[PDB]
Amino acid sequence: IEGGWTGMVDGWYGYHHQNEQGSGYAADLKSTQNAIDEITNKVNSVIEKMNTQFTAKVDDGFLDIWTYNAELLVLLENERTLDYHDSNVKNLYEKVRSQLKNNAKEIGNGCFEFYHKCDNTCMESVKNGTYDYPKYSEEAKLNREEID
Amino acid sequence: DTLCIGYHANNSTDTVDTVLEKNVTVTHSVNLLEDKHNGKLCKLRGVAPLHLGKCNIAGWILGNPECESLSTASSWSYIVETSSSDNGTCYPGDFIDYEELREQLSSVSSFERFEIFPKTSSWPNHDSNKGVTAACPHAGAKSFYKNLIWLVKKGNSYPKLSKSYINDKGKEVLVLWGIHHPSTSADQQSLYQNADAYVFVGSSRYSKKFKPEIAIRPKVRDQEGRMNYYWTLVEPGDKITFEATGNLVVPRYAFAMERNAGSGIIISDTPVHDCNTTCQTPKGAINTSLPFQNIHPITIGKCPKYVKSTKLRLATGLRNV
Ligand SMILES: *[C@@H]1O[C@H](CO)[C@@H](O[C@@H]2O[C@H](CO)[C@@H](O)[C@H](O)[C@H]2NC(C)=O)[C@H](O)[C@H]1NC(C)=O
Ligand SMILES: *[C@@H]1O[C@H](CO)[C@@H](O)[C@H](O)[C@H]1NC(C)=O
Ligand SMILES: *[C@@H]1O[C@H](CO)[C@@H](O)[C@H](O)[C@H]1NC(C)=O
Repeated sequence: IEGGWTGMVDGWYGYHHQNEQGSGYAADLKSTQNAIDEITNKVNSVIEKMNTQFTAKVDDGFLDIWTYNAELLVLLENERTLDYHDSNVKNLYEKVRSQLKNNAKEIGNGCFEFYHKCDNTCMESVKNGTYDYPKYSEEAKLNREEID
Repeated sequence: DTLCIGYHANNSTDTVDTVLEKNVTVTHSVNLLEDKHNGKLCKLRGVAPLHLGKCNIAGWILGNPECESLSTASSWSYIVETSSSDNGTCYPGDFIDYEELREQLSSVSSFERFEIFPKTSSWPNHDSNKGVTAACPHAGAKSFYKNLIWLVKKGNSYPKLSKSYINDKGKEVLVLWGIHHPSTSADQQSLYQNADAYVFVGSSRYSKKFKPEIAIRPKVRDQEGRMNYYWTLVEPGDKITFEATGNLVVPRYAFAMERNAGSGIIISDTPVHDCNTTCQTPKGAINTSLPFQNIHPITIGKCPKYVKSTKLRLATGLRNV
């Protein structure tokens, strides 16, 4: 997806939908939850690990390397993060993309254009991980084929 | 009838670093350093440091006359001397075990200056009034350290000299004396009359004998002679003795004291305040639960580990556009 959302509120990532009802933003729960559960967990374990020895150049030589050793620990977990969430954005996208399949158009940009009419509890249904391809199959196939 | 997917672009501007891209801006981060300080030197937990403006520790403790006014106390959290504090040993010479002394005195709970050998009472057979130099001017006239007396032949005889002090105070007693090495044999003879002159000093913790070295050193503050400055801590119970046939610069004032686990000596032109803190730095103080800092190698009390890195910025969250 080619951009972020200034209007996002409750969290790091989620969906923005305009249906025959209305429009606007929202975000997920567990995906944002277990995100930080893993992140702050990582943020700790890194710095915690540095310490010193007792594994059973005054400080001038030691220090310069301690730093050099430490500085990179960040340049990692940093790098390992911007990839982490990115992975979680992909994962968000695809979990819907497999769910809907033929039912909605992938215009990309995280965006789907529903062939059928989706309104809430169908929406949240998708979100809950429970969405009926059969329920909406025809409602889709008809509208989709007029296009082609 | 769409449903889309996107993410947060934060009002927050702080940028961090990655392998493939350095400058990169993010929504969220954390900084493990502390750049920032109150730009002041404070009372450390309610106790003020000691500040010697134009004096360094030596001139102060010796009682250099340029240190006459200065300040006092029974107590100080730490010690601060400025970049500008030049008033040292005005008679040229080496201060001995200086660094060690500096450390003993960083933090003090009780500090009591007493005159361990009264100038009037103590030295009946030697001359206690000649002891001035132009090397140590005060008020436009020849002078000397306040805490020592430069003793000189009364007569044309400089008899043998022994004085003893028992420490009846409650604490450690810091005692300082010095040894005069004059420039020429003639010089030696005028002062002490005795070419053979030696000096001895002793205690439970201390024993040393001294021979002066006559020789012509380069002129400093007009002195071609030298003066070495020595010291010791006499234990509460302990006794200390002094012998000389010459060349000894006798104690007058000494200090009863009880230490604290050492703070440091901060060297800064930073001003003191009535403020307070846990963690003091040459540049300022720091209130942080923070792990580190790039601020100064030298910290006092409970302080964040020093680090030479520019910036440490992790990532709580994603990039933004
Ligand atoms: C106290 O410190 C001041 C400056 O640190 C000394 O004054 C300087 O003395 C030297 C040589 O005596 C000269 O190079 C400077 O021109 C002097 N400047 C001033 C401000 O007088 C002063 O002599 C010191 N006093 C003692 C006894 O140490
Ligand atoms: C700073 O000052 C108070 C009251 O003057 C003092 O008692 C306290 O120990 C200090 N604060 C600290 C150590 O946080
Ligand atoms: C800074 O330290 C003082 C000590 O009394 C405290 O009152 C204040 O809340 C502290 N601020 C921070 C950022 O912790």
